[PDB]
Amino acid sequence: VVDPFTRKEWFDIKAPSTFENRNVGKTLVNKSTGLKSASDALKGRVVEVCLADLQGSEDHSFRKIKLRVDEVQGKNLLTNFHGMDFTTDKLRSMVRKWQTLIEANVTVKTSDDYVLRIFAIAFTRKQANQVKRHSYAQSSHIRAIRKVISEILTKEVQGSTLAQLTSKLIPEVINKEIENATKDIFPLQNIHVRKVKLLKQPKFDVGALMALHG
Amino acid sequence: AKRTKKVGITGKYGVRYGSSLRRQVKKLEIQQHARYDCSFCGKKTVKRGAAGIWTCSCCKKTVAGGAYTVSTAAAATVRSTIRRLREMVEA
Amino acid sequence: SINQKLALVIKSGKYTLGYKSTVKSLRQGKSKLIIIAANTPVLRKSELEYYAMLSKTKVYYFQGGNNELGTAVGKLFRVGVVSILEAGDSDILTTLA
Amino acid sequence: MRAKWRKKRTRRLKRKRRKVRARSK
Amino acid sequence: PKKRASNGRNKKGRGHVKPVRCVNCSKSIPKDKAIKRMAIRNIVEAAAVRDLSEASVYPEYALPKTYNKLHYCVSCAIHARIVRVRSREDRKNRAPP
Amino acid sequence: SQVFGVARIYASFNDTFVHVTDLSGKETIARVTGGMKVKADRDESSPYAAMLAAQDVAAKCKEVGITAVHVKIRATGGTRTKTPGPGGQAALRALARSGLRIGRIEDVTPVPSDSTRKKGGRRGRRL
Amino acid sequence: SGRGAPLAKVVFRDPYKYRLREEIFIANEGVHTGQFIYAGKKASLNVGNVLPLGSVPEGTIVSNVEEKPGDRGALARASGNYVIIIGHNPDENKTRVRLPSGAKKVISSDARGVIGVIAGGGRVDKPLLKAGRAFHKYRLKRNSWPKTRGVAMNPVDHPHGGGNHQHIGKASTISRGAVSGQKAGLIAARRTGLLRG
RNA sequence: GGUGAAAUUCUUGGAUUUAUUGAAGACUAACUACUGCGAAAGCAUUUGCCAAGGACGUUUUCAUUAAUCAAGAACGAAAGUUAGGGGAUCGAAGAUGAUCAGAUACCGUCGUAGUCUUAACCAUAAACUAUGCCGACUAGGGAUCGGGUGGUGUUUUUUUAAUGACCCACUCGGCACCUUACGAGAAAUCAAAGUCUUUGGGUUCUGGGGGGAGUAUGGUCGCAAGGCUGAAACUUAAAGGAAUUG
Ligand SMILES: [Mg+2]
Ligand SMILES: [Mg+2]
Ligand SMILES: [Mg+2]
Ligand SMILES: [Mg+2]
Ligand SMILES: [Mg+2]
Ligand SMILES: [Mg+2]
Ligand SMILES: [Mg+2]
Ligand SMILES: [Mg+2]
Ligand SMILES: [Mg+2]
Ligand SMILES: [Mg+2]
Ligand SMILES: [Mg+2]
Ligand SMILES: [Mg+2]
Ligand SMILES: [Mg+2]
Repeated sequence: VVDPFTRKEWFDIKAPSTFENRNVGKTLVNKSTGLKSASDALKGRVVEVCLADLQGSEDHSFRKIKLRVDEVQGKNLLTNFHGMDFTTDKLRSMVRKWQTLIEANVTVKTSDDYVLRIFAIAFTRKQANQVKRHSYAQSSHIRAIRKVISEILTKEVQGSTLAQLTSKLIPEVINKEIENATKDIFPLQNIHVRKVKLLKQPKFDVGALMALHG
Repeated sequence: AKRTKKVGITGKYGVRYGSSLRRQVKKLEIQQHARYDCSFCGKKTVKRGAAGIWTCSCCKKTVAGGAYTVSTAAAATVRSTIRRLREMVEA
Repeated sequence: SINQKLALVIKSGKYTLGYKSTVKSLRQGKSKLIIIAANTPVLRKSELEYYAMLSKTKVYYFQGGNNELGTAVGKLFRVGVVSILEAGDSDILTTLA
Repeated sequence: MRAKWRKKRTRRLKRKRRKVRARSK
Repeated sequence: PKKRASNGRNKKGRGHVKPVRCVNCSKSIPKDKAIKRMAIRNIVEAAAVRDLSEASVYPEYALPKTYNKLHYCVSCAIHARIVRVRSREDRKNRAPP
Repeated sequence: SQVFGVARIYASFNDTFVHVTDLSGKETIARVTGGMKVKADRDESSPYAAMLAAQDVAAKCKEVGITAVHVKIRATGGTRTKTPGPGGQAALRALARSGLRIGRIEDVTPVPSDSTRKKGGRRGRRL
Repeated sequence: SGRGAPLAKVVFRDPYKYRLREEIFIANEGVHTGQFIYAGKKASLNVGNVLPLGSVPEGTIVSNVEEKPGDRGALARASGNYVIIIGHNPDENKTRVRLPSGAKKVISSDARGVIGVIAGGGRVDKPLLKAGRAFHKYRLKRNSWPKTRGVAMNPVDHPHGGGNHQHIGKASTISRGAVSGQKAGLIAARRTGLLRG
């Protein structure tokens, strides 16, 4: 027999506290004996959990949140935000024929030395009492919406560290800004960010992690 | 008058060495004996002294270039990638 | 739009071309503006900057060699530095751009 | 007999036919 | 003779569209000529819904459903009995059902 | 309460893969395929082989600690069929039937922005 | 003479005595007379400058690279040649590099290199066209030209010599362990024949 | 893995499958349409730059400057050729595995050339709408793209103004469609393929039964493959088009 389960310790998962309860679940790895101990091996791990698990309500069923573990405080794993991305069926549900799709990306820097790329997907909307049945744009409104989005998505960042970027990401306050600024150009129905991906992580800043782990 | 139809400068070679070799030599010897624009003084006065040595007959400026051209394509690419690395480190 | 401003000076204002006449115009204080080509040698570029610092004359840096400067003037010869002796109908002096 | 293979069989025939003529000079 | 005024596809004013590949056999198809079915399937079943219901946390969580746009070639569509070959009068009809 | 896993069901044709992980995906728990339970090479994608696979996953899953999973149904994807195999969906029902809990059922079949020309030739595969 | 690449005579100032120090560099593409060349740890990333391999970014094109810090140039010295830099190991400082032959060497981060590519590239693209241009090329290098074939010789002069037809008569792939006087042909050859799959 | 089923191939030297990180090259999904632009071939991620273009508007300007075109030219999918670079996937040649009487075919696994780029060549496609271009006139309807015009019309922008989005009614230009057969056609069908024995708006190109044969020869273009121009001898009573019935 070999049964490498017996040499495992069953650590725990803790989210950042910029959210609701952080009892995500149980990590299962190994015993941290000599010969390439597990104290350092678990440093480079990313976990995938839905946002509605970390917020309770069922309105956030999409936009699953990735958390990157940072330290092991004995029996634990302390995680920071790693990325946000929608679930697959949510893109499929919002993508429909007879509507323009507008997408925009900027690689933007926060107040911290954070380098991370943000997207934004927009779907043109049929207005009420309309008899036209495709609601396409004019291919300059697409560049007008994209230019407005790129200005909005650059002004919300370059303050807004990831400690407070997640506090604007959850309440859809970016979507409010896009609709209140683009609605003069074209009616829109599904405004979303749909993707947060982290590119370059700076120096660790152990103090900044502790703020989100009460 | 047009003295030769296609051999050009390679008419010095007569009929020997093969048409393809003379033609390959023609492309590189036209570059080798051309006159290039001086990036410094702006004049078209750069002529090869030796392979890799390009000298302006005014302003007395010598640049190290290719064997038969002032600048080779792989080296402009090298110069473009060196500078792109430089601003991002300097950023 | 800067070639357009420089071209209008040629047909309406007063100018001098080259270096021996630009320095001599800086020397006697009859230069409003001098434009230096991009590939002008730095030793000549720094002496023009010093001469225009003493005479209190603005300096524009053309984004082009002596070939393009002479074309922007409307000539068919390389121009290293052009000294605007008097503006024409253009706004080249008012807008340093 | 596909027309495009009549074309191909003729080109092999023509390649032979000017090969033998260049020989026969 | 001509079988269809829209020869076999949907192109009048292009001269070329793009090639796409058949789901069933990977055949290169003109994108306007391919038979496009919006393949709609529920995420689980018409039967296993309750079997997942008893064993699911988050009661009636989402009940999702999978989407995918499939492209069929002409031979595979007929062999898979998708387009269901029609009469001379009835083939003019373009209605989805 | 419940120890969430990730089910990560991979269902191609000729075989189905029921590979459960930890909650982070990295650590493997009880990967049993439909091909190891039967020897016919024709039903290795069938519902019964995957059912035998899914049942044997739950047995190896128990006495370990995992009691709920996250379901990630997947086909080959990329430049391939993208329609999940006949064994994949039976594996989910067989997994729930064993008693283990379910949460966040999702499809994770990869979809490209079309590239890397699909195998088969311009005339396709014709038999 | 004897080298395809041009040479740059670069004059420095002696830090410890009032005199000038003339160096002999292999000129890089674009380097001109009157260019200021910078050599050191903190020198700027520009063509012609001498920087340690750890001082430059990944993807940097370098030439005249040192195998060991202080041997004054070993790698990528022929005309048109260069070294690619493909990553660092700052702990126990090494640097992975790509050599002109494609070999992937690991060199210390303190080894120096000149930024850019050796000048004179494309020299071998011209056919020499005739024996006398090979005569003058090797008049300035060494006595290696012309080359009588071994099969054209007698058995006394070569392993390939002799026979009533000109032929090698035994496998021309020779083992690495074979002694001197036997290595004539394809020494230690992994494979032979035209490179084609 | 792959298959109707297998074999070949890899695998306790850990395959496949699960996670993190990258590299390389190619492509631009879903949105994407009986939609757009372009002379055609063609053209679909993002922004910046450069030059161009159609339409619409005009109570601006010139005043026949035009139409079509031998000769003569520019562009011209893919494949292919030369020399570099690139060479992920796919993949003429070839290897191997099957089935089969045989398979040097289909199916399966590899895999050189190629697929990508630059500088040149080639100049061919069912390059098709198998429908030359310019001009006039002849029938009804809706939908749509772009420009414009008019509404005491809706929609949030601050409660409503402007402008943008939408609705309605017109207009022009465009890709198209639906019905009908006035008329046409051998018919299929066609708003042109109509205004043709009641035959004539201008103009260019091409065909004269089927084969031989796009062959032979000559000339010319190309490195080559080949392109363009292009017969005759001889042979033959049909070949062929559209539709009806079986
Ligand atoms: Mg038929
Ligand atoms: Mg076509
Ligand atoms: Mg010899
Ligand atoms: Mg002898
Ligand atoms: Mg001997
Ligand atoms: Mg796209
Ligand atoms: Mg469009
Ligand atoms: Mg002609
Ligand atoms: Mg033709
Ligand atoms: Mg035709
Ligand atoms: Mg149109
Ligand atoms: Mg006749
Ligand atoms: Mg005839």
